[PDB]
Amino acid sequence: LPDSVDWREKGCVTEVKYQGSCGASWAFSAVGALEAQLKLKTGKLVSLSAQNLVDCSTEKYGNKGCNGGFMTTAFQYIIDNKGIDSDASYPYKAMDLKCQYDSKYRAATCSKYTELPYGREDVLKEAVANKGPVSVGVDARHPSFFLYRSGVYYEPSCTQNVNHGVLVVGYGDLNGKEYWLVKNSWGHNFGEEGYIRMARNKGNHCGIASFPSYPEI
Repeated sequence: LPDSVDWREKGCVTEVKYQGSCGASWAFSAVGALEAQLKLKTGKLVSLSAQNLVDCSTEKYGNKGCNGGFMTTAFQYIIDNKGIDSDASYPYKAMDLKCQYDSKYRAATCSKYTELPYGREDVLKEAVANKGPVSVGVDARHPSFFLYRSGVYYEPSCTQNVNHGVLVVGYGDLNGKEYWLVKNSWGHNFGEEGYIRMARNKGNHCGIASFPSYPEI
């Protein structure tokens, strides 16, 4: 509906996190989505525990901690577990730890998650506008990605084999170039203060709408 959305303008996006050498982007992506939803429901913006998912959403959800995982099953874990701690209560260590969940510090819950149709950029656009930030994967395995500083990112060698979880917090257009506003988990010195604008409506560029999902409370 709207031509541009930026969920940061609604106070629904916490600060950019730094995953370090641990391959937990799936966890950062999951919590980012849930953070927006928690804001929408309580009015509170609070960073959720990515480590909680790293240590606790393991084998049963096909997730392998610092060796990767799934935002959808991360959500299921939250549902099954009936909660997730705040990042403050269960801090990010960038490494596998025994599950240390503790209900005393639960900061959010999830009732259901919803996955969008493969490659459908119009459907993702609608979800982003109407539901909130959406968890997606991208193919980030190109020097071009690590090195992005500014502008609308387009990589000719990008494929639809996603390998990095990120968070679509909006969309818009930069002088005729439609993009998806992506929150990364590579710290504030990546791209535009930790964000990247990736080509939108360019044939599911880097698999951005290949595997999208968002939770609900």
